[PDB]
Amino acid sequence: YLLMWITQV
Amino acid sequence: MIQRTPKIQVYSRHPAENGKSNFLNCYVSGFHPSDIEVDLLKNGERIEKVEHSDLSFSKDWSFYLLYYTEFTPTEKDEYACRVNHVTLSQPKIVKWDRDM
Amino acid sequence: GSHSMRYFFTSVSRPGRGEPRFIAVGYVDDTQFVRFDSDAASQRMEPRAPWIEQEGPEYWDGETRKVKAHSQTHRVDLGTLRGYYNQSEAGSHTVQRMYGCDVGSDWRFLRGYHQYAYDGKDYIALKEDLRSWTAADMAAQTTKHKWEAAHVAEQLRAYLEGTCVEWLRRYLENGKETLQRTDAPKTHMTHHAVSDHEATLRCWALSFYPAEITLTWQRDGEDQTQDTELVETRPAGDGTFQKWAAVVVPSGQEQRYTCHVQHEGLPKPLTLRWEP
Ligand SMILES: [Cl-]
Ligand SMILES: [Cl-]
Repeated sequence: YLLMWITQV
Repeated sequence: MIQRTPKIQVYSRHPAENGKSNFLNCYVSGFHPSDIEVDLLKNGERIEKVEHSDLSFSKDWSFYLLYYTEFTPTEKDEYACRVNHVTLSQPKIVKWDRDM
Repeated sequence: GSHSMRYFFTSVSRPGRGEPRFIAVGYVDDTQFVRFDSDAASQRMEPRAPWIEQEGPEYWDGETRKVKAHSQTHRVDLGTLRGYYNQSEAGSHTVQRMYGCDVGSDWRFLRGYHQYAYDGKDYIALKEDLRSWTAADMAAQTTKHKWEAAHVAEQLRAYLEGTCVEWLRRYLENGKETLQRTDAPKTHMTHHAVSDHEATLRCWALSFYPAEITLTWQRDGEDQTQDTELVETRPAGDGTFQKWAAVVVPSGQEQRYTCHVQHEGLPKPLTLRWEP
């Protein structure tokens, strides 16, 4: 179940 | 930009038996970058409808892929795996050894 | 045993060729269960394990959207990373990312991780405590400082302890038939005369799951990791794994050597002796 989001590097 | 040369193992899914349907495997691993040409050869000729795994990597970030095709080994047909990669000066050809 | 869930992400920039290549693969233990490839035609997260096909439309729409937000962030990062390192905006680069959770025998959160690499080298990684980061260089530090200010590890930690662990367990119950199985290795040995004074013994392990296995050789009962050849464990392609260990021996001493197979699916370690 993926992350609802990932924060840009 | 690390660059790792791909290891290559060529094998069948099940133990080889002549005239029984099986799957030919090329397993290329330990490489980087991910761009890599892999063809399975029957008597030198590229097999056309060859499927392969999704790209994935290991603890050290190096890439791996499983190429595979359905096939019937007979005692006359010689099979091999041809890999080309930016680390390789020239295509590497690994022959299939069944009865190892 | 303890179980794990893991997602792998690779995005490769392709200047001149077109928009970056994005690939995602989802694992529970050693079984793949989903995937997404930007170059594929579905544009969906796709099931690659029977047990995940159970899941309803609410699920696939959810996963599909999230993997695309994942892809889009990487679209941006390729740009930002290139900028950080002042790199000729014309060259193919690679970002890889892997994250996930482990649980114990009790199926309770055990471990959490999140790892990020740029061009094959470590970039940034959540540390074992799930509160702070290890940054590999000055670029990574910039990301660290940014991520620290905005309390990112906190959000991640929430997920790795919570959702990750909860859905892992969901996948294990639902996929109980297969994920929780062990396929004991099918073993046999082969003999190969190489000279008049030298023969190659090979120990074979096929059809076993999970990939974790140990094959070692022993002369008269004493280990010989010094003189053998292990091959990297490899996929059969049908969900199972294979491996062989080889040792070259003097003619007439084959009976002294034994292969010792150890695998979660076996009751007690297998000894295979050269009994005539
Ligand atoms: Cl054929
Ligand atoms: Cl491709």
